[PDB]
Amino acid sequence: NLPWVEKYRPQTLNDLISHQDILSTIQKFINEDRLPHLLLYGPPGTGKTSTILACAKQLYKDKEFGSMVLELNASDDRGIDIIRGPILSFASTRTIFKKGFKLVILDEADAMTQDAQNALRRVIEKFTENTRFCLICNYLSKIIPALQSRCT
Amino acid sequence: MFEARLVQGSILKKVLEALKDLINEACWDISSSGVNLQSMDSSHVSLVQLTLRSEGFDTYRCDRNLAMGVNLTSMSKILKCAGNEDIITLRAEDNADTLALVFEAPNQEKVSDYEMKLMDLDVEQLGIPEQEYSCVVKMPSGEFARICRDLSHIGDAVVISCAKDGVKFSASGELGNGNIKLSQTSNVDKEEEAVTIEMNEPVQLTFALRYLNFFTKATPLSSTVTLSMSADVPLVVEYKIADMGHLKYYLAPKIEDEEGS
Amino acid sequence: MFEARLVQGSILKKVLEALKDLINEACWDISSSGVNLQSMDSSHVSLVQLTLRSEGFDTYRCDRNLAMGVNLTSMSKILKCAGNEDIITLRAEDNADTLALVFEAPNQEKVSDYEMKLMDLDVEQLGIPEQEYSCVVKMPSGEFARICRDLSHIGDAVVISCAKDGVKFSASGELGNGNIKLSQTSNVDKEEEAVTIEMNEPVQLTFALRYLNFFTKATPLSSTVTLSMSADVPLVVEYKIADMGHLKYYLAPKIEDE
Amino acid sequence: MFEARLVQGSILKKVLEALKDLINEACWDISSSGVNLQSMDSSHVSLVQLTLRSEGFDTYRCDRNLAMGVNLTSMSKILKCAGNEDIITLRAEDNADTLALVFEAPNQEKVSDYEMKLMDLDVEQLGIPEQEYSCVVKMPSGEFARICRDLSHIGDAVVISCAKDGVKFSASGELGNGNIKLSQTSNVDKEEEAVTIEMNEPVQLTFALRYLNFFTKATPLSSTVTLSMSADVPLVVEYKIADMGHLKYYLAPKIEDEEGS
Amino acid sequence: WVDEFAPRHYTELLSDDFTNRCLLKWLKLWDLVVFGHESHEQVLEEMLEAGLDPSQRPKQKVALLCGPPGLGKTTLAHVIARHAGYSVVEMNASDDRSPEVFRTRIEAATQMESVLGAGGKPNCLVIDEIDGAPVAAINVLLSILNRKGLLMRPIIC
Ligand SMILES: Nc1ncnc2c1ncn2[C@@H]1O[C@H](COP(=O)(O)OP(=O)(O)OP(O)(O)=S)[C@@H](O)[C@H]1O
Ligand SMILES: [Mg+2]
Repeated sequence: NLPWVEKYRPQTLNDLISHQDILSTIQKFINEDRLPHLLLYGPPGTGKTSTILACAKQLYKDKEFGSMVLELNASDDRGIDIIRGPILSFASTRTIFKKGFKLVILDEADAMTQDAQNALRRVIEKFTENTRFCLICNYLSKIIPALQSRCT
Repeated sequence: MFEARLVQGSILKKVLEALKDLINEACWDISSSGVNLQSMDSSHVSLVQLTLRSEGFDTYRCDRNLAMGVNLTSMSKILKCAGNEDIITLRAEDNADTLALVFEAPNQEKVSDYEMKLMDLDVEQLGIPEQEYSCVVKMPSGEFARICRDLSHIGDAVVISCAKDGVKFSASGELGNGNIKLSQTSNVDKEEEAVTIEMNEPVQLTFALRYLNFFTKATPLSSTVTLSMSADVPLVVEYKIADMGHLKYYLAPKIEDEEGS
Repeated sequence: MFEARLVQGSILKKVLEALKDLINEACWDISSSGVNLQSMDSSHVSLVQLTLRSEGFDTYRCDRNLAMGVNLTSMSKILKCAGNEDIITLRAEDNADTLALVFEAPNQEKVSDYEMKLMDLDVEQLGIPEQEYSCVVKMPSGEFARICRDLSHIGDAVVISCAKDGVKFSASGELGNGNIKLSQTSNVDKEEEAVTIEMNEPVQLTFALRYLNFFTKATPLSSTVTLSMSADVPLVVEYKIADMGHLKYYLAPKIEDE
Repeated sequence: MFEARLVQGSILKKVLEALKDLINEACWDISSSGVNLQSMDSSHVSLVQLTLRSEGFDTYRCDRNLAMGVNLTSMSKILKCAGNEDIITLRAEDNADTLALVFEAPNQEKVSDYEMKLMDLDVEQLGIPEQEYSCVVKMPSGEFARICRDLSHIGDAVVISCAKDGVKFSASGELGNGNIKLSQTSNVDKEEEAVTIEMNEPVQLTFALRYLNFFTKATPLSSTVTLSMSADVPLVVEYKIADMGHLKYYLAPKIEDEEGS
Repeated sequence: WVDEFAPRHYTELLSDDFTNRCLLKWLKLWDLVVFGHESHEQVLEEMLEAGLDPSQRPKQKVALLCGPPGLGKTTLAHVIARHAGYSVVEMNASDDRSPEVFRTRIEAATQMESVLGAGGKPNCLVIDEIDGAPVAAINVLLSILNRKGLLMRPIIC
């Protein structure tokens, strides 16, 4: 039928395990509406995408998840046309929905170049109150220290 | 079985050029009240509601509710096919995969049956809160279109200020500031120039320019335009098109700069 | 010597704006009968037969039969600044490289003498096209241009079908299916609006819409166009201008029928 | 404090649409005689001399002589947001840099204050010779505009001739030869359609077509235009505004050296 | 920052007198066509005197002032063109990228019969940074040089 990972993917903050300090701090930030730009980094398959999707489905309903969350991944090439393309135009716009920030899930953020990470640094620092980025990556050291210095 | 007949063909031939460049598709919802069309833009900023009631049609046959998804690229060239004073009809079967638009050719000699396919699009209704608006303005339509064309030469984001004095449209660009303020135009012969203010508390909202130009693409539908705005409610542009129904545009404001002292 | 003065310049400007993208060059044959222009495309897709009789002009003088071929766009630059109501003087010598246009376009007595050079092209010969068309339909021209634009809006190729009721147009594409179906409306006050029927042996064909648009860019040239089609013979549109001559356009059907 | 009240915005609109494709930046000299604009183009070939008298405005007030310089395309886009029946208020002060254009709209209800930012360019004033020429021909302006558009197609630069008979236009272009000659056009009912020859000495000079085309965009300002040709002093195209002032365009020739053979 | 100490005459130039003398000789060589008036050093003096065009023009019509980017060659060309009876209409090849506006700034700006308001003040063309220009612009200038209308005003690249 379906693979077991797509069947038994965790959908709750308690259903993800061994990240209890991280999930506690994320819940503390998201109950008080103080969530920053996130940078989740680590080995593959340890619960990076599913944690932020659980947090997105905590923040947003099923109807507005497809509107106030933009997902980019390995299918999208990460150069300089993307950062001046859909993600900038997504982050620089308001929504007719409830007055909350947007969300951009950028899978494999360690594959961006230094120029691309600097342009993303410009986009992140320009728009903060209406967009909260989420860069998830394998290696922290493959991104610039300015990008590490603007997102938690 | 859905069957609708218009009184004059020019209703679609003025209402569908306003959706030529704004929205990408059309979601027709059928009901005993009539037809409606709610579509959000691809950038999720602009929202279009089109509500045509059943009493405005010449004849109207419907049995159950239907959701219908069509492409506006070929429809926006099929509007050029029909005439201006002919009679148009929309026909839709129960299980068919094509809808028919049956009208008369501009030669007044030839029956025109244009068949358009259905795109099975999975969309959901947002749901307008329909809150009490903090400022309502009644204005002419061509005046609003020419003031958007006027502030299209200055800056890419106009500023609508609405106080008890009236409405101030201000554009600031690299060239220089330009502001236009209206007040108390009830001393006119025709009733369509009554630029009236209906609420007290002032608001100041910055809107995009290309979106307001796409909104003012719908001038000859009606004579007057109702602009509703509040502190956090989006801009509502209401057109009372003829007697069959109305049209609404919903526009989120732009993001304000960090101008804290 | 060659000399022809057209009474009004809107006909010549409008036909040269009609075939501005159809052909690549215009070749006039000059005799005592009038001005003959028979042009054929490089890809064997369309043919133009324009005849201007000598009685339609105020003065037409011709000594020897001539054949002058000039690149259209060059004369399009000439008559893009002409007048709607003006006297046009088209002249050339017997053995010369030049061709002169003298006109008084804005009714401001500005005698504008414009000269252009002749292009020596290969003389290909097309004597007489065969005219044994079973299906003949007279239709008003401006609304024919309207429905040509209508069919060009939706599809990329037009399926045409004659029938005893009239002429049925269709087109298909991945966004929609355009269809239109003629009816007899002879009970009108306008004699141009009536469609005349001389059709037998109905034939279904297919055509390219852009060539139909290039044919029917000459909407205000005549009040009534004529369509003539049959099996495996190219379709003819025909404008009979009331004074100076006639114009015919030939389009071969596509290989992929229906 | 400089304040000028243009009676109608149509003449300003035609002045700016004449000067739009020629001048990089426009300089105004303000005195009790009125307003002056003596400037060169972006290529230092042509000269513009606009004079607007003091009595033509509704109210014209000026305390000290002012030498302002403004960007021209910015002012074209500012003036594009204006009607044709509205009074125009040009405002400037003694010790600042903002130029204000305050006018009414075609609604005739709303004020419109468009601010602009001037330039700090010091330009040496070139003395106009104000001498006599070799030929003066009076001709309606629509004839000159249509013959410039008609003669732009045949060639790239055109040689013009004037003699005792009349005026002559010649073009040796890539298409071929284009030659017109007009004289004694005074035998019509209208007073505008008239060509008058004043002087005696015949002149033949060649000029670029694009500068003539940009000169002919002042067509509906004046019913009649004046052409002054001379062998040494440049070509003069003068449009006389009816009750406001005048506008002169000066054009330098081009090199046409004879063949050595 | 060169406010009042700028050179303006031939007595304020900071180059060697042979180069300035031959540059002034080349500038005054055009008086037969513009005004209509009737070691390596010896090679330059031979090529500046022996043989001319039938239309009273020199063999070369463009000077290449190659050197380091400083050292005031532009100011030297300015004061020499002021001294020789011309007016300096400078232009820049670095802000001009499109060939259409280049031909506007070259073939539609100068080197025609630009009889201005000052009849006693003709004009000459001075171009800086010709090495950084794209090859289309220098091919256009080569076609202007090889045009046989005729080029009469000097070009100081
Ligand atoms: N903490 C966890 N508890 C339970 N199941 C988990 C946990 N983390 C991961 N899984 C399972 O492993 C799968 C992979 O999780 P994901 O977060 O989607 O992968 P990832 O952490 O984003 O790493 P990538 O995408 O390969 S770089 C999930 O769909 C679950 O089936
Ligand atoms: Mg992932």
